[PDB]
Amino acid sequence: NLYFQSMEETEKWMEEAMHMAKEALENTEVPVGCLMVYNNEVVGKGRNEVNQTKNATRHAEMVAIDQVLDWCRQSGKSPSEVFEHTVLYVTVEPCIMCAAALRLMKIPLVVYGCQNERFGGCGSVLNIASADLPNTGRPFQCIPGYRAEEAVEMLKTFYKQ
Amino acid sequence: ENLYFQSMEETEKWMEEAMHMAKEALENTEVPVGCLMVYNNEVVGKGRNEVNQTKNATRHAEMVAIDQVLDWCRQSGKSPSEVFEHTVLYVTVEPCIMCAAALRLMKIPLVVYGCQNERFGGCGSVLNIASADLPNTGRPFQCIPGYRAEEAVEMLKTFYKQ
Ligand SMILES: [Zn+2]
Ligand SMILES: [Zn+2]
Repeated sequence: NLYFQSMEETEKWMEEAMHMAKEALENTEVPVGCLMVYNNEVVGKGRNEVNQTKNATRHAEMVAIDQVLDWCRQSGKSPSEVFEHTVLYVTVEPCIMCAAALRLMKIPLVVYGCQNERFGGCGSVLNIASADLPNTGRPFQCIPGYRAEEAVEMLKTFYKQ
Repeated sequence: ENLYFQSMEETEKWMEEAMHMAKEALENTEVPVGCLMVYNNEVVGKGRNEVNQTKNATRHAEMVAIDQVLDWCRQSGKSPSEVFEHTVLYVTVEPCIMCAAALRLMKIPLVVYGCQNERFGGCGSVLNIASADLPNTGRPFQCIPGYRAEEAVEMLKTFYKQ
C-alpha cells in the first residue's frame, strides 16, 4: 500500500530542488537540483557535478539514480520495485540523455520547472518521454512549469561565463 | 603531443576483441554488447552490458567503459577532456539514444560499430544524435558502422529469445 505525494508536498519537494539548484550555481555548476521520493521517503538527491567530477554524464538526474540504487542496496528492496513507484522533482527539463535514462529505469512521473531549450528530452528538442517505443523502457508523464521563471533566470545568469 | 592513430588492421583487431566481450555478455544473460576505448595506442577502457548483474538499467557497455576511462585518467594524471577528445570507441551494437547523447557530451570524436540498433539506435536507426546540429551541447561525432554486422545481429537475435 504505497503513499502518493499531495500537491502541497510536491511544491515542498520542488522548493528543496530549487535550493539545490542555488547551491549548484554557487559551486560553478549548471543550476540543476533534483529529488526522488518513494513511499513518502526522500530516496535520492542530486546536483550537477560535471565540473567537480570532470565527467560530462554526471547531471543532477544521474547523481540521483545512483543514490536511489544505493538506497535499495541498504533497504534490501529491489530497484525495479522502487524506481517504478518513484517521483522525480527536477529544476530543468531532463535532457535527451537523462530522459532516455529515466524511460529505461521506468520512473513513471517527473515534475520539472523550466524548459531545456538546448537539449531537453520532454518536448523541447525531442520528446523521448512520450515516444512510442515498444521494447525499451516505459513512457513517463511530466508536469512542467513549476517555478519556471526562477529556474530559467538561474540558467540564464549561469550561461554568462 | 604527437598522438597515435589506429590503422584499419588495428581497428579490425579491436573490434574482434569487442566481439569476444559480446560473447561473454551473451553467456552471462546480458544484452551482448562489448566495447573498448583506445587513446594514444592504449586500451583505456573496456565494458560489457551489466544491466542484470547490476540491476541498473543504465549500465550499458559504453557507460561501463566511460567509467573505466575516467578511472584511467585518475591514475595517469591526464585530464578527461584531453583523453576523451582523442579516444576512439569500438562497439558491437549501434549506441542507443542514451549512450549517443553521452558520447556527444564526453566529445568522443569517432565511434566504430557493428550492426544496427533497430529498437533504440541513436546514430541513424531511430534518431541520429551523433550528427545532430546542436550548437551548445557536446560535439557531433563520426561513425563507421557495419564491421561484422551479421554476427552482431545474430547474437542480438538469439538473445531476444528470452
Ligand atoms: Zn541531463
Ligand atoms: Zn546504450
